Amino acid sequence: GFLSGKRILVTGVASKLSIAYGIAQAMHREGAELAFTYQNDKLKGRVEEFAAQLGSDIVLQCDVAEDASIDTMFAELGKVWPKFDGFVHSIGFAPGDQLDGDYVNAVTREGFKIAHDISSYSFVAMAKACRSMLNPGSALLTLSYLGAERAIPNYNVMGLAKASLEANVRYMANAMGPEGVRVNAISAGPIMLAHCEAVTPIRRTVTIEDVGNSAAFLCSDLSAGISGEVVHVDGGFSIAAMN
Amino acid sequence: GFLSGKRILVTGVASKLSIAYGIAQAMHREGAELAFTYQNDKLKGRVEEFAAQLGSDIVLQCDVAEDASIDTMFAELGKVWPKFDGFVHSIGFAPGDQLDGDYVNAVTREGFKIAHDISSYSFVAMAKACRSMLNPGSALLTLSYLGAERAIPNYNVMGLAKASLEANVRYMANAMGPEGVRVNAISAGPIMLAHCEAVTPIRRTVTIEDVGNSAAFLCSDLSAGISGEVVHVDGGFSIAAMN
Amino acid sequence: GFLSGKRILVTGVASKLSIAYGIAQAMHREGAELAFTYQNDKLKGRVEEFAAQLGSDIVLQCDVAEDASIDTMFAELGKVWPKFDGFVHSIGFAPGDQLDGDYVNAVTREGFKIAHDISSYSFVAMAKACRSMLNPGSALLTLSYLGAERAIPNYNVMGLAKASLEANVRYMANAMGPEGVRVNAISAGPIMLAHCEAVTPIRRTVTIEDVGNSAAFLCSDLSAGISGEVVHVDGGFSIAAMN
Amino acid sequence: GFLSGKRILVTGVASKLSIAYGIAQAMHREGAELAFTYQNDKLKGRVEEFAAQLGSDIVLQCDVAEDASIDTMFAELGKVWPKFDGFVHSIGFAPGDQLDGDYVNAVTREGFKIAHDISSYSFVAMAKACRSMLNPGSALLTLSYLGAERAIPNYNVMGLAKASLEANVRYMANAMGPEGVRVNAISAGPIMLAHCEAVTPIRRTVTIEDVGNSAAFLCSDLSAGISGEVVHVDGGFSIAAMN
Ligand SMILES: NC(=O)c1ccc[n+]([C@@H]2O[C@H](COP(=O)([O-])OP(=O)(O)OC[C@H]3O[C@@H](n4cnc5c(N)ncnc54)[C@H](O)[C@@H]3O)[C@@H](O)[C@H]2O)c1
Ligand SMILES: NC(=O)c1ccc[n+]([C@@H]2O[C@H](COP(=O)([O-])OP(=O)(O)OC[C@H]3O[C@@H](n4cnc5c(N)ncnc54)[C@H](O)[C@@H]3O)[C@@H](O)[C@H]2O)c1
Ligand SMILES: NC(=O)c1ccc[n+]([C@@H]2O[C@H](COP(=O)([O-])OP(=O)(O)OC[C@H]3O[C@@H](n4cnc5c(N)ncnc54)[C@H](O)[C@@H]3O)[C@@H](O)[C@H]2O)c1
Ligand SMILES: NC(=O)c1ccc[n+]([C@@H]2O[C@H](COP(=O)([O-])OP(=O)(O)OC[C@H]3O[C@@H](n4cnc5c(N)ncnc54)[C@H](O)[C@@H]3O)[C@@H](O)[C@H]2O)c1
Ligand SMILES: CC(=O)N(C)Cc1cc(C(=O)N(C)Cc2cc3ccccc3n2C)ccc1N
Ligand SMILES: CC(=O)N(C)Cc1cc(C(=O)N(C)Cc2cc3ccccc3n2C)ccc1N
Ligand SMILES: CC(=O)N(C)Cc1cc(C(=O)N(C)Cc2cc3ccccc3n2C)ccc1N
Ligand SMILES: CC(=O)N(C)Cc1cc(C(=O)N(C)Cc2cc3ccccc3n2C)ccc1N
Repeated sequence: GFLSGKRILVTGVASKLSIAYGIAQAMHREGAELAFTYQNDKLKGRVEEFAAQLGSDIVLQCDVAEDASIDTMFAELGKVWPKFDGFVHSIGFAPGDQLDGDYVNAVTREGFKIAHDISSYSFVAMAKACRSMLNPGSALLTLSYLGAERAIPNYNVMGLAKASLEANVRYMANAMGPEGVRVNAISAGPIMLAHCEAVTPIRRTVTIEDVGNSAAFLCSDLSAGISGEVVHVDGGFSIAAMN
Repeated sequence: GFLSGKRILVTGVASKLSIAYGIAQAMHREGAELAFTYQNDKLKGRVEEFAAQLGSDIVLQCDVAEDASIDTMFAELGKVWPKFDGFVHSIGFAPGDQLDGDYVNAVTREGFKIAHDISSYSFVAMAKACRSMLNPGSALLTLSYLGAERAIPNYNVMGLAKASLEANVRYMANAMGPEGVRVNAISAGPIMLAHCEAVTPIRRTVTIEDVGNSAAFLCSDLSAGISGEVVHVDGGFSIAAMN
Repeated sequence: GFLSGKRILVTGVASKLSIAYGIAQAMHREGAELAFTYQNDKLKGRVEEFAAQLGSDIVLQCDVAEDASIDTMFAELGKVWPKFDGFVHSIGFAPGDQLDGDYVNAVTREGFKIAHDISSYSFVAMAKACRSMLNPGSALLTLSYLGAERAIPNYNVMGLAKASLEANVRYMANAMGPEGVRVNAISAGPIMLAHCEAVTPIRRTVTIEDVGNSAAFLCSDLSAGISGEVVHVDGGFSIAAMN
Repeated sequence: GFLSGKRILVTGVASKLSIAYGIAQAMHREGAELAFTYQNDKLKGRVEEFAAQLGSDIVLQCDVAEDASIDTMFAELGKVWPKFDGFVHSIGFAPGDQLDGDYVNAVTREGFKIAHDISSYSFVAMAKACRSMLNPGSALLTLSYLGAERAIPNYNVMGLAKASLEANVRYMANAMGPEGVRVNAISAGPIMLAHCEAVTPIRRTVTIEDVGNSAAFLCSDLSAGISGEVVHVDGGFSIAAMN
């Protein structure tokens, strides 16, 4: 497969419907060796089942709000993977009240803080901690959403976190690039669904399978000439207007 | 002038070199009535002197790091300007260690938090705090930089905060528009300089005059059709390549 | 006014509904001295009447499809304005059959040629023809539309010509900048309308007044730091999504 | 391979160094069945040798300036490929005088015409002619360059043609999307080379091999969720500033 011999860490697998599940699925098909992290114990047994299926034994706990937690997970990972080739950032979050209604009235200092810390910072937080472990030719991937670029109703402060994150992807790529590391993002279509379906050129919303293959590609040597790019896997929805 | 009839609040004056000082002058020259803010004891005496030269005596303190400092300042403002036409938000901050060297090695969870808190959240926190006081036809303005769109060396976490900020401009613009408020941004060229003067289409870096003139317009009714935009006042530096 | 001292050439007036008519008025209100152009016999009498109301009597013919029509018009201009401060290029054209239906089935090799020739090449062809006559501090302005950046139904080949046009603005801006000329563009909202009024942040389509006010500024020294930019005067319609 | 069973037409193979050569190379490796076109007789024997190597027998003549020529080639192609799955547009052109020196002085009406017709129009010209032959799941690919988005010295009018072409890619995708056709572009880094090498994050220019794999991916079902996107395969050069 095109990921044959790559050891990739996969974050964010919460369920079978998770974009991370669709992404691991594809990296696996393409011969990548996977490892997974889980936020808390609620999800341990589940993530362990998913990993077993995708052939890995590496299921490490990791809460991205704690620097120390991230450090710890990279120590355990290190016991089996002294060197690896990148990870998949598929973490995002904001307190619920934040995401409904008028942005200006919904947003709060604490809400803004959490949204940027979990959704934007965690990406560089992890990069920072596994930087010396990464093999040349490694690639880091994160997921963004059109809300970073356009004002979308209800997405509110999650839109700023994603803008921050897309900038993160350009600064990380410029910093890590020289040492053989590429970093990009995939702005996925919504996985309202009806409207998108009708107004999207391909006339259908993407699936974690569509996003999965783009993720696999981007993390593989096939995309070697690509770094710092936010690739839209939304079926073209953002390029059309007034359809 | 084209701002006569406008009561506008100007933040961020720290010196005669400050951008808001150039904005203040221009808004004053065009007929505006201004209110000023100073961050602390250190800057108070300096802001009061300029407000006097500009005919204003509305000089209030405001630490955007405190929601209470914000509410209280707008409460003192209501006592003199029950309603006004918008404010210029020319505040930005990142801890010393942040803007130096390899982005990834420099950035820290807290340097990140502070940079976003002060440079980005402070914008919406202020509109949040004064929404009711705004008149239809009101325009809010912020200041950003190219590092939001591109990875500029050493700008590091500030670039990410400028991205969150430009995203904030869109979401705020979209939410407030219905009540008669427009929200824009000026991505000003750096007021490196020699490289910019050599490669900028107009062949010179921009001045606080250039920036002030544009801010004055973005806050006047002359720009009634412009909302949610990030206007580049950098002499065309960003639209050139390998000059 | 902010344009007093400016001698500016205005093209594209065909009626009181025309965009250049709104631009002309505003540039006149601000102190500008204007020269006008009409495309043909049909429009002559109409342009001459407005020029009279605006205090001008410099009404010259110009078919941008002919390099000779251009040279000759600028030759008659030199006889009254040996030098001037820029011109507004508000010309655009695509053969009937083009802007109707499936883009791919509509577009023809010649509809393409004409659309690009008149809507895009005519911009640089005019600056080419009057370069020597320009004063430092001179600003050139064109009009574009969102269909350049996004695929709008029925806009078809015109979208492609607007893209070539916006690209023309950058290249012209970069080449001419050193001599004191700035070159910008206004991407105006459509002067469909009901959909736009409902989804536009300011909740109303923009007027030729809104557009004129912005053009007047983009052609004044107040915008000295803005060159090679495409300013969106569409009430923020383009920065919103799924409103 | 991921192109197993795809029949793709490849335009623009002029030499071993041609981006089209690097692209066919990769589609071949991935199991695609190729067919090639050649501009004129000068290149027939050569293109026939390249094709033989990549396992095809289909070497059709095609001059994109002639509608009739394009039609003819699709008739011959049709004899062997009644249905196929897309083509690779790797054609670009402008008269030489156009590409050196000051844009404004270099550009001409005829030069502009040719550059847009050959570089931009030909893409839709071909699409138009094979539209009923294309199989659902087909994909069309073209090559663009950063000159479309930034003002690059000497690229002059080629920059406008590419802007036109990038818009073409969005209008074609929106029109053909509903019938199961995706259309995208790859903005390739320069294949000055020294400067790019030093300022590009990956610290090296891309190769036709890097561009080749991205082309293969984009034309394969792996990229199914992608249409109307211009993907930058430039090693991140355009995302960084002032390195
Ligand atoms: N659903 C979509 O349409 C869509 C589209 C584009 C982008 N995105 C982004 O893709 C990413 C994946 O989203 P998803 O749709 O799979 O949703 P999800 O809820 O399945 O995954 C988000 C992940 O974030 C994790 N998480 C939250 N806080 C964490 C923390 N403190 N530490 C570690 N993990 C934490 C959760 O465990 C979860 O695994 C998200 O960031 C999302 O915004 C989603
Ligand atoms: N001058 C430039 O080159 C340039 C270029 C592009 C963008 N900018 C932006 O312009 C804005 C001002 O820059 P400048 O050069 O005029 O700055 P300056 O250093 O003269 O002023 C910065 C202001 O920010 C304020 N500030 C910081 N923390 C604050 C807080 N806690 N509470 C209230 N105020 C706070 C200070 O009081 C200060 O007056 C910033 O957002 C900056 O990022 C400046
Ligand atoms: N009104 C809108 O909704 C709108 C919105 C966005 C962009 N635009 C752009 O604004 C510009 C004018 O549009 P409008 O609605 O004011 O137009 P209008 O129809 O009132 O005027 C168009 C002008 O183009 C001129 N023209 C065409 N071919 C020409 C040629 N051969 N020589 C000289 N002149 C030529 C005509 O003389 C005419 O005056 C165009 O570029 C258009 O694409 C208009
Ligand atoms: N060289 C680069 O760095 C680079 C980077 C990005 C994009 N591009 C674009 O990639 C495409 C491929 O370029 P290349 O570098 O392989 O150069 P090339 O000269 O090898 O290929 C361009 C092709 O255009 C063809 N052509 C010209 N006129 C034609 C016509 N009338 N009909 C049919 N074919 C015609 C030539 O036969 C040639 O095969 C070009 O459009 C180029 O602008 C090049
Ligand atoms: C609690 C939590 O972990 N959060 C919030 C993270 C999170 C964010 C998204 C998202 O980024 N999306 C584009 C979907 C989405 C969420 C949403 C909320 C309001 C409006 C639109 C919305 N869209 C499209 C998707 C899944 C997800 N788990
Ligand atoms: C400590 C602090 O209060 N900060 C950071 C706020 C602040 C930021 C800027 C800025 O946003 N600019 C583009 C200049 C600038 C800063 C900078 C840092 C590193 C590299 C380039 C840089 N440029 C152009 C300018 C003035 C200023 N007071
Ligand atoms: C024949 C001709 O002289 N043409 C085309 C020039 C021309 C173009 C526009 C335009 O560029 N606009 C965005 C409106 C517009 C035209 C259009 C066509 C189809 C769909 C939407 C459309 N919109 C918004 C407006 C006026 C006008 N005179
Ligand atoms: C005659 C002909 O067939 N033409 C012009 C098409 C053509 C264009 C390009 C190109 O689009 N490039 C980015 C390279 C390139 C050409 C060029 C010219 C001037 C400046 C930079 C330049 N770059 C980067 C490359 C190859 C090529 N054959």
